Amino acid sequence: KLPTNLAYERSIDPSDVCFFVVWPDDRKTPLTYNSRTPHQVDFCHVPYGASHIECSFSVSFSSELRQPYKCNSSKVKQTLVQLVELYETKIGWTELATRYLMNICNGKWLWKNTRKAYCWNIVLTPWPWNGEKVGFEDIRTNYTSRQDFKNNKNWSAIVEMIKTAFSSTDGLAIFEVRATLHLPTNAMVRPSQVFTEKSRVFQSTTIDGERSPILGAFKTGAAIATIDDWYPEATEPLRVGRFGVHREDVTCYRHPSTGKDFFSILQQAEHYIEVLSPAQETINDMHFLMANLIKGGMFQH
Amino acid sequence: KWYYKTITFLPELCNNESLAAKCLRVLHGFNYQYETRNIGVSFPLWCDATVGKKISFVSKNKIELDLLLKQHYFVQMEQLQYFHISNTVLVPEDCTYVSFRRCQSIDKLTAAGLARKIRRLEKRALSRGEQFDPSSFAQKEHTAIAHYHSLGESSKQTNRNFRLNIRMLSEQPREGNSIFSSYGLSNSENSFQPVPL
RNA sequence: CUGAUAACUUCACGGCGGGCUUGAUGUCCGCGUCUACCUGGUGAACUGCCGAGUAGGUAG
Repeated sequence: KLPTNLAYERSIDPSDVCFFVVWPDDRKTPLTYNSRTPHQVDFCHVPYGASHIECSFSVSFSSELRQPYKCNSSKVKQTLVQLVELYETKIGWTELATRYLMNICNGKWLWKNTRKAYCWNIVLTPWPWNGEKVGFEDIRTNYTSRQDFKNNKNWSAIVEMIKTAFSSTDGLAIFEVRATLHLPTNAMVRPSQVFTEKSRVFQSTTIDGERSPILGAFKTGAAIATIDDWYPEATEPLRVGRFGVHREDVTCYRHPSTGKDFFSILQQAEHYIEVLSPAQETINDMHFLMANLIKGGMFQH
Repeated sequence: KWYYKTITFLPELCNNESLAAKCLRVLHGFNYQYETRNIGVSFPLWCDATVGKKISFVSKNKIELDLLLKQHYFVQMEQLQYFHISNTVLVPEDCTYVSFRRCQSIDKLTAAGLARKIRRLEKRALSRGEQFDPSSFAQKEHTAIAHYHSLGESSKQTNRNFRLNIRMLSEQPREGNSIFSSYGLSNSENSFQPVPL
């Protein structure tokens, strides 16, 4: 098992985020910050007189989880091809597609910029699509649980077209996303920060000539992937990794002494063909196994 | 013929801002009961990073400096020996020579302070004509601020955590025959009065 | 308690003359580097006043 060369490619493709300042006269400018001074400290705020703040990125749902990228062995080839093909039938792509979509819908990718906000609205723009712009208005007081989304006019088609994008070979689904944040006057905005191996240096880009912060493309890929609450006695959803690492406290769950990490389940691949040919925990760890093949990564020793 | 009251700031675990303010807040209660204008700033061990221990008190009428010194703070901090009284000595007339002045420019640089500013410029242009926008008001990218050793202070009347900003200027051998104010100054309405340290 | 005991090698000095390394030269043919990544400012330095002022000053 694990024959020294195995790797997958990712299946979710988020981009950078861009901050624009809309004026009352329907004019949009890029949100620019200030620097203060080696030792350098940055400061960003909403300019006075502005209505609200806009954000736009894009994400794609492709099908690179059906076969690996390099495989080195035709016994780990047809085994992992059969697992993703049997999970499509007995379980279905419903429980994963709903969890990834809600973190796009409820503004989870706005990390700490929603605290002290009056109202924010999020508009999707799917493709391929015959119909209308999809809306999610006043999300704090209208959309809070899995059921408020299921009452929507356009939830049956956007849980769909991701389910086909994982099931059909050479599939594709692309979402444009836009959000408007009604923040109070002179409110602070929190973008991503440059690493600077040992403060608060912003990750910037050039939009229309002047510099503007981004809040990252690996930063917004972490927010969508927080769907993991199958580690034992789970209280909070974590980001999908091989050893269940939590960031705020520097512990990690999912440790190999427990027997619940990825490399002690991936070795057990032949065991799970038998049951799927059971709804207690043999399901609740394939949701962790499928969310690792959608993640990517080199799997080799 | 000035005096000086050298203090000693000993106990090795102590803040340099909260104790230089509270020894000045007990000076701030003064000049609201005995309204004088004569007591200065005079840090002997000012340095660049992490200002040191000693502060002093300088005046020419030079008997209120002991009247200020017994005002329910050294009579309240006496036994657990944080500080002690100096020897009340005439200042020798050849020494180093600095000046302490409130800058107050730094306070109107922070992003809340510039929104505090362009709010005021909105209303005082009530003589009409143009219809201006707040779009053409910005701080650009670059303000290089080295060091100013801020001193935080709570307001007397209300609950505001305001702050002071005073730096070093050492020249000009003749201004200010003891024309200080409530906090001790070299900027406002009188002179740029230097200090003999 | 030494193949023991003691011990001045010195003075003087012109290497020189002369000298053509040359003629000729094709380094070439082929080529996929790639897969996966969170840096973590809670609220925090707040509100006036003079001046036409993105200059300047001034308050607690």
